[PDB]
Amino acid sequence: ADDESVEAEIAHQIAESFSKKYKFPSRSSGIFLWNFEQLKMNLDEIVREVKEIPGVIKMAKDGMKLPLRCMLGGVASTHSRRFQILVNPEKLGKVMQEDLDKYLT
Repeated sequence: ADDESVEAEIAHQIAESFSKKYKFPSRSSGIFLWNFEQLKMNLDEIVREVKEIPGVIKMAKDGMKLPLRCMLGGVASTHSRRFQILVNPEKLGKVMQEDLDKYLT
């Protein structure tokens, strides 16, 4: 029950912000906007992917608000060549790590 309990909590939070534009560091400079919707991946695939991200399962377990921008950044940088070309991968690694450190303290 708990595993479906955790997945439902993840899926709920992503569904709720599915179109919310988050900021990511541009390959040029500055930022660009991106949302889960632009992945063109179904919600179940996304939820499965973000479980692989450190801390996401634990935070979901505690009913915490999840670091959706970081999670979007992880799935997108793996699966979307569009996002891969738009993004500065070095800076994205730092932003994701900064997001996780903040949410996990």
